[PDB]
Amino acid sequence: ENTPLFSPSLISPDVLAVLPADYTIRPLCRSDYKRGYLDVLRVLTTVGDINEEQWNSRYEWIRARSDEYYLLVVCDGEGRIVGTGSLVVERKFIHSLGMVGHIEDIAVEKGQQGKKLGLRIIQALDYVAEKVGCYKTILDCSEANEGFYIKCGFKRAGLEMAHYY
Amino acid sequence: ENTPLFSPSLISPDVLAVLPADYTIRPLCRSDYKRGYLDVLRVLTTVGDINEEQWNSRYEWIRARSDEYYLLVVCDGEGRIVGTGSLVVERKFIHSLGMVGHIEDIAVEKGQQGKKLGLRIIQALDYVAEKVGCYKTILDCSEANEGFYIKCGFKRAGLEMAHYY
Ligand SMILES: CC(=O)N[C@@H]1[C@@H](O)[C@H](O)[C@@H](COP(=O)(O)O)O[C@@H]1O
Ligand SMILES: CC(=O)N[C@@H]1[C@@H](O)[C@H](O)[C@@H](COP(=O)(O)O)O[C@@H]1O
Repeated sequence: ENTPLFSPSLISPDVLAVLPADYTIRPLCRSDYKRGYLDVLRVLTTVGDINEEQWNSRYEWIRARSDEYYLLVVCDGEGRIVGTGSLVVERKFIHSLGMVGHIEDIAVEKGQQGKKLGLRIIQALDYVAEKVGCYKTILDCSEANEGFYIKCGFKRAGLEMAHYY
Repeated sequence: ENTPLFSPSLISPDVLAVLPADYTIRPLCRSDYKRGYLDVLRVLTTVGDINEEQWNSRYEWIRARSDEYYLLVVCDGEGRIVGTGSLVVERKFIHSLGMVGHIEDIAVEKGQQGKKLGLRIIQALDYVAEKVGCYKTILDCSEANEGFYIKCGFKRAGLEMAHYY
């Protein structure tokens, strides 16, 4: 239930050193359903009603793929989840069988925003991607939050195109 | 060796119906190393020297994940690979445990460009993503080829940001 989704060794030591006092950044675990996890994702977009059995099923799917999916959380001093971020590592044939990190689903609870937690999440995900051998990490953002990603050390690389069903 | 990476049933019947005569669109198979596959990817970006043992290893990795990675090719009337495209299906918690299709590594050999093959590749990948239950498909492009993606029925959705290592 409390077993980390991936090795705690993958959490950037430099990030841990600079986090506000008593806050923590760590891999997701299964019991995080019960600690406010989904409620954090709701600041970002539509989540829907998900029951515990559904959470468990999808968590186990991700856990079986913990060499691809790296989901982590920021917890406050009371152990509540207040921030989320994901990295998905894509395998390619190009770049000599390279790998590309994709940052996804970045969210910080409204009352906890503007305190560098989002920056620390991005820094942690970048550390994972580099460490496992990705040649780059990419993500998509809006015009309204491009400046956040700039402050995280990302640079504009192209355009996101979409087809919704 | 010739076993398709994923079910031929996932190849859009409407796309097959409109492809130029004798051309085919079909899943990757292992023996495609020997049919010009990597040489097509070279129009898109850096590929590097990859030997057959390396190809086989990475192919098997992808094949073990054929519910995530959908790589397909266009072959000309002589069975040479002249086009490539990939779809990677990401699992989420948001959108009621939704899935997002990601189009990647789109390439058509120089002498075969401007004949709707790229359009057919995109159409085929969109069909896979919808059929397996994705709520949308996204991709990143440059300003210079945005117009191609527009002609494929994609619309601008945001900005691609990157951090290279
Ligand atoms: C860096 C980051 O947080 N990117 C996310 C992406 O991960 C998520 O899939 C999407 C959901 O938006 P949607 O509900 O309209 O698909 O929003 C943003 O693009
Ligand atoms: C739609 C499409 O074809 N997208 C590709 C992407 O799949 C690939 O990973 C990248 C490689 O570029 P890079 O060599 O600079 O990483 O180019 C384009 O963004």
